[PDB]
Amino acid sequence: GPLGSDEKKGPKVTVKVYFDLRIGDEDVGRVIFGLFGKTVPKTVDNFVALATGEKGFGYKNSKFHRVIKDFMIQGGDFTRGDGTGGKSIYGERFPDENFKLKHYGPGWVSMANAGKDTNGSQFFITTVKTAWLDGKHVVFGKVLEGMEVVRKVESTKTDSRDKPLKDVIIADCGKIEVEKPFAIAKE
Amino acid sequence: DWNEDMDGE
Ligand SMILES: [Zn+2]
Repeated sequence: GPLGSDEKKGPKVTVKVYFDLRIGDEDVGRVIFGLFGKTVPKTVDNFVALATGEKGFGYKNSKFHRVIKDFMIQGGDFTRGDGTGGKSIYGERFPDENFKLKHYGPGWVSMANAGKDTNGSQFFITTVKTAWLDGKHVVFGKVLEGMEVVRKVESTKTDSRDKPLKDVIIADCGKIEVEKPFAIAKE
Repeated sequence: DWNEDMDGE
């Protein structure tokens, strides 16, 4: 753990987003993401805009429509709630910005897609390292607080198509300004 | 393309 070595350290968090989550009729807590707005600005701007609802649409009231234990939880389909919908603030879909960042471990936030250059509003939150998705899905954030809430969602009962048996809803969401951007660990 | 300060190592 020598500090010189240590300092030579991942991307800087430039803005935060919160989700307040519900499972069935139960409040389960807040998750806070730190987003890498200097590394993937276009991707971060899309996520943050959808969290604030500033374009007249976005994540509020949408579901986590797929949960796979020891893999990830997925949501952001605010138009159909099943993985076939959603749209970006740039149009239906938008290209892969870069693959600078990897799925380093649990709690990393990455764009769902249906092939090259098909990013919309759908995202997933890893609950393990998912290195097989590196270079194919655009990573743009990390859970900073509330990983325990993520784990509650991850463990919720699902049907045979990995759909939660109780709806897991984003009850509220929004952005939190970060005055002094700060680097986090690549893990 | 890379920026060490903002993207990390
Ligand atoms: Zn150290």
